[PDB]
Amino acid sequence: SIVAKLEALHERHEEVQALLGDAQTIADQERFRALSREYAQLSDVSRCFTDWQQVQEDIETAQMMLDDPEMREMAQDELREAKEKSEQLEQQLQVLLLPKDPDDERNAFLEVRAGTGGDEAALFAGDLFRMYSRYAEARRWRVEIMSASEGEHGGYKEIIAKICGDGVYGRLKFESGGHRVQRVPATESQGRIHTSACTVAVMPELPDAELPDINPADLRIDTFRSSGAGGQHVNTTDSAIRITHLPTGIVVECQDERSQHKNKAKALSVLGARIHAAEMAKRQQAEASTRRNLLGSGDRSDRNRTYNFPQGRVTDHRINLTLYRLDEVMEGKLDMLIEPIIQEHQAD
Amino acid sequence: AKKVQAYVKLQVAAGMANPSPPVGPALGQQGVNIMEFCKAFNAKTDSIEKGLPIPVVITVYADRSFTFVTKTPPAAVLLKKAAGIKSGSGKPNKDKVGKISRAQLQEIAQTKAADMTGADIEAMTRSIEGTARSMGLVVED
Amino acid sequence: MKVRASVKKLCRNCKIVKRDGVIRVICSAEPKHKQRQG
Amino acid sequence: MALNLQDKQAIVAEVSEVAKGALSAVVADSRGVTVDKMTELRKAGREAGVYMRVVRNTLLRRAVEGTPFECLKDAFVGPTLIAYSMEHPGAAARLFKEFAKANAKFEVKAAAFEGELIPASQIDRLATLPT
RNA sequence: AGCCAGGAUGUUGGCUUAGAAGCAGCCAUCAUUUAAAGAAAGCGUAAUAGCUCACUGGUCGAGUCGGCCUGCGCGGAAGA
Repeated sequence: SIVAKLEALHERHEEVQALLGDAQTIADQERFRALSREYAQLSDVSRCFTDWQQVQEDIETAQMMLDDPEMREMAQDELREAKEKSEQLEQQLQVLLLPKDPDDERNAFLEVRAGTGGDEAALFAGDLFRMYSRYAEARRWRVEIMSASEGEHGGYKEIIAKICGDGVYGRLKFESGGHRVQRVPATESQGRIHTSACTVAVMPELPDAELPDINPADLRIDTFRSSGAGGQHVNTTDSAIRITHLPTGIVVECQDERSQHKNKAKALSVLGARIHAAEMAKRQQAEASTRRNLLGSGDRSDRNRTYNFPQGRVTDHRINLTLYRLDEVMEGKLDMLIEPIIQEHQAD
Repeated sequence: AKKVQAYVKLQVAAGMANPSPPVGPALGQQGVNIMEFCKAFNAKTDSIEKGLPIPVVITVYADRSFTFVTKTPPAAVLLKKAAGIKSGSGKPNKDKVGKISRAQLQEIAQTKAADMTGADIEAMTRSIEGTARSMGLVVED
Repeated sequence: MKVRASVKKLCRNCKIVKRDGVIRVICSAEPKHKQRQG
Repeated sequence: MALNLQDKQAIVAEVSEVAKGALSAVVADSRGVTVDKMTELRKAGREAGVYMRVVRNTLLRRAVEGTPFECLKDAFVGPTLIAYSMEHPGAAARLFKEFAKANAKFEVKAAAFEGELIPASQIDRLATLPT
């Protein structure tokens, strides 16, 4: 848990403090950033671990020390100090679990898609839109339906939705993946628990900085004679333009009309169109290569979250939580699942 | 009294024994060992108080040791426990951070006169009060 | 050496000479401040 | 350098300090260190305070201009660098011997301690002062 | 204009505690000793340290330093 992670951070702090005084390292800036993280973490760690060790010692020694009353009063004072130290350790964990980075402040795109069992997925994906809308209206987030493909017996097959504000992606990072469904559904007559799955993609903003300059100082413009037919004038004059980019290597050849300025206009518009095509193709490949890594095949396999409905259990594969509610979870209030994953993900 | 050979005035608050992250190789750049700044550094720190940044002379000789006469800590680190607020300048005149009066800085000023150079107590007093005013503090005259 | 058309005294040690009609800016401190016609 | 008013005010202030002055001495810090300033003017602040001017303006028409009104025999101090240092409290105080005692204390040349003129004397090491 | 000197103690100053410390960027751009010193114009350091100029002394000892109106010139001004 966090105690096994804090010890490795304290050992890395004690190693970096010894390596800093050895004076054998030329580069020191990354070592100074590591020492800054060490001064942020290991001081509160050495406070909280020593306070918890002294509290556990003063409790376990005075609990069975021949049933004394003065040792019991000393253990009560140590328990008050233990409550103060536990509040200080919770404040230190809340300070260490803070999203300082400005990439966490960005908006997001949620893509809830159906997996196994279409009818079940539709019921489930519509309820997950309901689940994150309930979650989103609690903190006052804006929910806009960008695209929603309907199912058969209700729900939706694919939902792509923008959520805007201040800090959507940094709070909803850990939701890309699969979701189990164990339910007794409304579409099933028999009444046997079934397994259904749904896949959720979480995408960041990535704001469009499009249309770089054409850079006529970087354009190589070759004005040479044209091939073909038509007149004496074509032979005398060039009437053909080839423009090549230096940083991308895009070549556009125009031999269309008589005047070169109509040809100049086409030989710049095709450059702009091919720049826009080659940049939007790379952007759509960068979207797809991340979506195929976040969204799996869609099967019933374990992908980080398992939800149990007839037993009353919510068990995730990372940070094995055992919350037996399923009623304060179905109507917003997803703090207890999301927060400790952040707390022991920012420990690394 | 020889000239400038190897001495500088830099170390963090003296309550931290052997500060390896903050200063580190800057005290161990010469032939003086790191262990010289943990064992002999607290021979004067324990006399008065621990945790205050106090400069000391680092004139390095070739005889493996160094002589030192401890100086006075500045008013910048002194106006954290005797001023109330732990913050300082950055917005000096755009807003008022805190205020001390003349009767406190004037009383503290002659205690720091062992290292300061002044012909009168009032001159060093108004020097320290101007240095305190430079952090945006408004003296109550 | 710099062969510009407009010359100014860059550092404090620049000196205006009129060698062979060609106005030059010599510098005894830095060799980079020495330059051609002005 | 400033015009006639500032230099004249400085020379008149020097004459007004000589008119309420006492025994003085000489010093020639051709290679002077501020640590030595932090011994002599620290001594000056130790005595009473700020009043003592160590003003080194021994040009042949600046400090010699104030010589025919006070202490004409100091017109021979007109040559090479001499810094005056007067005394407002005390007839023949102990500041005269301190330049000669600090002459061995990192103050290699100190104007050969030729001194100044209470009995109109010459170069003398004089310990006979009222203590 | 040249020449023998100075050109300080806290300023490791609070700052986003990784450091910006007279000199990346913030603002404050204090005050003493004072012949004089801007809490700094430049060089150089991860930051220091260090090197100059600002300015002030002394030898020296007669005129010197910087802007403006114009006339004639200089360069930019390289073809078959």
